[PDB]
Order: sequence, then C-alpha cells, then structure tokens
Amino acid sequence: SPDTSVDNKVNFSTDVIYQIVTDRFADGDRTNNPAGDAFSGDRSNLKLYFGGDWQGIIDKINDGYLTGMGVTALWISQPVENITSVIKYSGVNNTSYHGYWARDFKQTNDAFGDFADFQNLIDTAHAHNIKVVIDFAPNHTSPADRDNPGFAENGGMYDNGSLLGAYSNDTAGLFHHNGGTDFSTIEDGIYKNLYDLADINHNNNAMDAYFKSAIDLWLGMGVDGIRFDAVKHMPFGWQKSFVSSIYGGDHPVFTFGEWYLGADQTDGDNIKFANESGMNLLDFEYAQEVREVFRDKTETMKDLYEVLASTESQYDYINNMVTFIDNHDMDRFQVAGSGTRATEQALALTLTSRGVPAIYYGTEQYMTGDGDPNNRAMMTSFNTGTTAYKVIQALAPLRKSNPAIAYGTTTERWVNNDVLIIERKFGSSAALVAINRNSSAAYPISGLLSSLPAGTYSDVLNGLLNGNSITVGSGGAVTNFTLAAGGTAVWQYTAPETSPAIGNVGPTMGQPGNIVTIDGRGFGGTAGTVYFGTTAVTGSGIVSWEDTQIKAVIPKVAAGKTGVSVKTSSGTASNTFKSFNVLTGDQVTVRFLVNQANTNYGTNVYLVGNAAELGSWDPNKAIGPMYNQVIAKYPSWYYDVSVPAGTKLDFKFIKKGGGTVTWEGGGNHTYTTPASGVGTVTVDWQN
Ligand SMILES: [Ca+2]
Ligand SMILES: [Ca+2]
Ligand SMILES: [Ca+2]
Ligand SMILES: [Ca+2]
Ligand SMILES: [Cl-]
Ligand SMILES: [Cl-]
Ligand SMILES: [Cl-]
Ligand SMILES: [Cl-]
Repeated sequence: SPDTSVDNKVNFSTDVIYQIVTDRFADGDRTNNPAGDAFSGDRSNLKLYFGGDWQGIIDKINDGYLTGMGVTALWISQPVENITSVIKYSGVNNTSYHGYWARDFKQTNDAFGDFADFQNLIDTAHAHNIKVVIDFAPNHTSPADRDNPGFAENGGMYDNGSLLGAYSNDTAGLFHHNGGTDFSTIEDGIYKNLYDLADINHNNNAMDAYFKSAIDLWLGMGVDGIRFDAVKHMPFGWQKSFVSSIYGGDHPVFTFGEWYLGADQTDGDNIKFANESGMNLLDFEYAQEVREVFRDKTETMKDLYEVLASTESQYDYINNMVTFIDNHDMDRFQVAGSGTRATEQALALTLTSRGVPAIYYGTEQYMTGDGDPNNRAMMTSFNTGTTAYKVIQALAPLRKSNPAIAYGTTTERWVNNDVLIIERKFGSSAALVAINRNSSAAYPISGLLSSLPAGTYSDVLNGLLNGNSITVGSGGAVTNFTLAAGGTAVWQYTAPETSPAIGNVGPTMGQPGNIVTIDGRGFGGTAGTVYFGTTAVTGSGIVSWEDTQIKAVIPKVAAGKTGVSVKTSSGTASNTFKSFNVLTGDQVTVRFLVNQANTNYGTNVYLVGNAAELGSWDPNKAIGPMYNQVIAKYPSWYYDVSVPAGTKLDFKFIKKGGGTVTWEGGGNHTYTTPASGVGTVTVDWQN
C-alpha cells in the first residue's frame, strides 16, 4: 500500500488530525449517558458529563461532517474506564468526563461505549480512510488522598475488573508516596503526584507488565496512534523502553506526547525527549508562536519564520512534530468579538507547514472560551459552510497529494512584519504559501522567486481568503502582484518522480528485527536496496516495496544513530533520512543508583557506559544530570534508563561541572540486565 494509505500506522505527516474531546462532540447514544449529579442536561456545569460518545463520532463520520472537511485522523479522549465518582473541587462537582482519571486500562469508559462500540468506531473510521489516535495516560490513575481513603475512589487500579490496589493501602507498592509535585524541577514532577493523581510507580514490574498488556489490547483492536499524556511527568527511560516494546511488537504505531511549553520558551529537555525517547511531541513552540503572531499580534512574521528555522535546527524528526493552534489546554484561538481571519490564516499555515497538523474540534466553528473548562464547551454547530471548514476542506487533501507539503523542506521566500511567503519542496514537487496578516493594508510583492515550474497558478483556496493567481517565469521568478489585505494563497506543483526520495522513516528508533516503514516517492515497483549506514538490506530483509513505500527489517548493525537510504533496482541513490536510532536489542528499564557521590555546588553526577544506550563512553552523551532528592537522597543519585535486555553492561559515573569532568576510579561497574521488564542496580562511587 502507498504512503498515503490509512493502513500506514507509523507515519502521519500526510494526515490531518481532528482532536475530539469525546464527551463534548456528539451524543450519539443517550442510553450510555451518566446520570444524576454526574450529568449536566442543561450544560451549565462544564465539569460534568454532557453525553458525547463514540456513536456520536461514528455518526459525524457517516453523515459527512468529518469526511467533508478532509480530516484523515481522529485523536480522541482516553477510552479506558475512569472513576465514576463525583468529586467536589472548589465548590463545583467534577467528573471524569475528560477521560484522564483511569481506573481500569483494560476496559472501556461506559459513557463513551462498550468494546463493540469502540470496534465500530475503528472500523467505520478505517472504512473512510481515517486513522484513530487515542489519548493514553499511564502516569496515574485518579485523585487520591493517602490519609483519607473515602476521597474519590482512592486512586484505585483494576485489571480487567479485579483489584490490583488503591492508594491508602498500597500493599503491592504500585504507587509513589512522595507527596504532590510543586513543578519546581523535572525530578519533582516525575516522582511525586501530578496534582492529587495517584502516581504510578513504573519501577514496579507489575506496572511495566500491566501497561504493556493494556496498550497491546487497544493496539490489537486497530488503534493507529497513541498520544501520551503528561510525558514530562514519567521517567524518560521508562517511556523509551515502553515505546521500544511497541515498535518491537505486532503493532508499531505513531506515538507523540504532550510536553507543554509557554510562549517564548524553548527547553533542552523537551528537545532531548523528542530526539531521543523514540516518541514524538506536540509542537508547542510552533503553536505558541502562531498565537502570538496571528491571535495576539504581538510578534511579526519575521519572528514566526525564526521559530520555524530554530525548531528545524533543534529537532531531529521535524516531519513528526504535531502542530496546532489551540487544544484542550489553551484558550480558544477565536477571540470573542474579533474577526475570523486570524483563525483562517493560522489554519492555512498549519495545514501547509511541516509536521502533522492537529485541529481542535470546533475551531472551524469559531468556538470561543478561555481557560479549562470554558475551552471544552459542547460542539456548537455542524455547519459545513463556514470559511474555516472550507479552508480545511481545500488544504487538508494536499498533504496526501503533494509530497512537498507532507515531507518537504521549508524555505522563506519573502518576509516583512505582516507578510510571510514560504516554500515547501520535495523532489520536483513544491508549494508556495503567502500570508498577509494585516487586515487593513495590501502589500505589493516584487522580486518573488520560487521553485515552481513556469506557468499560471490558481490559488488552491480559489480566493476564499482573498488570495490571487500568480504567473511564474522560466527561472521560477514570479510576476509582481499585490497581496490583498488579510490575503492568504497557496500555489502548488506536483510532478511524477523518477529518482527515489525519502520523506519519512517510522518509527525513528528500533532494535534489529523491527519492521520500519520508509515513505516517499520514486522508489519504483521492483525491490531494490535499503541501507542502514553503509549496510545493505536486500531480499527477505525487504518486507515490501512499492513506489511510495518500502517496509524493511532493521539489520543487525552497530547500535547508535545512523542514516537510512535506498537505492532503486536500477541503482539510483536516494537522499538520507538522518538520525535513525538503532537500539542494541529489546529494552528493559533499569534504575541506576550510585551512593556516596559528593559534589560541589554546580557539579552533577552522570552515568556513562559501553552500550549505545549508555552513551558509548562519551562524556557528552553521559546520562543525566542524575536525580538526588526523591527516590534516593544526596549524596545518593539515581536515574531510570532504557538499556538492552539480558545484556552485561560496563559502566561508570562521572561528575561534571565548572568545565571539569571527573570520572570514577577503579574498574568498571558491571551489571547483567533483566531478561524483560525492569531492574535496579546499586553501586558505590569509586574515588
Ligand atoms: Ca451518550
Ligand atoms: Ca457518508
Ligand atoms: Ca509520575
Ligand atoms: Ca515568540
Ligand atoms: Cl463500517
Ligand atoms: Cl527532496
Ligand atoms: Cl508525487
Ligand atoms: Cl520483496
């Protein structure tokens, strides 16, 4: 099947995701509605269930509302069984309508539907060429007070109906009992409770096994992607090991996490997570910047391009960035009382920009509302005639049809305070996008250059956002034109490719034996060669091969990041997909603890070792800075690390700070890791 197929679970840049808060979209089945204090019939309390469900989503697929927009993926609230108790917070009755307060990850939230309903949703979506992404929140269960078992449901965790444990009498040690985080440090936010949510202890193998089993259940039903909740609040090492187990199993899928960033914020740990965890991220840098430029109008198009350029520089897999202009955790993009062009332009940019675009339900209806839960009102209308609906309808399909949009580089062609003209390019395909955010002033555009072949190009939007046609000369030079006030236009060229071009490889990380999906153009119909670094993969190493997609088995090559490339049956070489992370083997999560490691203020302890997963003795790749406040206390340090299973590791600790790097003396520490699951190794610092 082709790169654009709904069957393609691991790569999503040809898609447009529509993010649905299930309870707030459509009530398709009144018979599963919660009742009494848990339900708001008059919708006056935005913290109770309103009744939205899976049948409702199914209905809006079948009746053409969603398909008419050209969305090709649905991202839905966590589907698992949540607590059913009503909690009074700050004078207001609250429910689990949002899906984040799980109690049994192996059963459904009955308010949304049963497993038959869920299968119908998967099957209906797939029959319409729509992928399904679920929220998954393995950080915690639900609200709990260790000292008051009667509060809520005491964070109780069930396994297909049978009790594993609750928070107050945590016999099996399933949870952390370290208080609640104050969000002051990353460590603090990982090993203490997020708000009052009973925090899962993933270093307990019972929990590693449980969550692997649970996710396998949902993936086995046909789920195409996973949006991880609160990734900043779980150990990086556990998450890396977790996704590796997905990639090495029967159901590799696209994964991405939420690591919130405010306006004007870049974060090195956020970048490391996206580059090294094996999991992708929502692109808050993009989102916040688009909001500043279009919604708040506090920064310029030059600032916008700067962020496109800096994100490109820092993230290894830029076609995996999940972009958006708002979501369940942000004020609604539409400002009440303001015009709609800001929304329409922000949508157009997102739909034509690199990555995987996501649109929050009701954006296309200009829904307003600041703060949670005002930003989660019931869908106001299913009017297919709005300008925003038509913008998405016109541009969403380009991600499937034009590989420059799906995979292409990004280049600034023209910029001033109010106007941005960018070009996407992939092989001979290109798209040129022009946006003028100024609603009162038109701008003459002169000396514009493009990679478009000669000829006249109509605006893909046909002037819906006051765009215009352009004429292109032999050298790609664009005849002078005026970009109207509020103007937005898209001009595009798609061509058959003869030379092979790789647009994406997914997943981006894997152990030998995993099957990866290589998407692009010009691979031809006859099986050729896949390369990992200089190592050729041929014959049975190639699972399947067609013009736009190749599936290949990761060869037993040296672990570490490497380039992936192809060569056609005729011997023509492709470009290289950079930074594919070859793992040593199946992973386990190991908690490393080192004792008696005293340091001066400003100096931290890091972990290094012989395996690629331990940085291959490179002090610049040393793992850390390690933690020393919660699980273990200074001068003990600890860190949870994904390492190859059933493998003898050689390792040492180092102290880095003040431009100095000091390694342990003595011989290496050694440790043979567990065959599966999780482990712990404790050693003492060697002077
Ligand atoms: Ca319902
Ligand atoms: Ca239909
Ligand atoms: Ca946690
Ligand atoms: Ca900014
Ligand atoms: Cl169906
Ligand atoms: Cl290219
Ligand atoms: Cl093409
Ligand atoms: Cl083959």
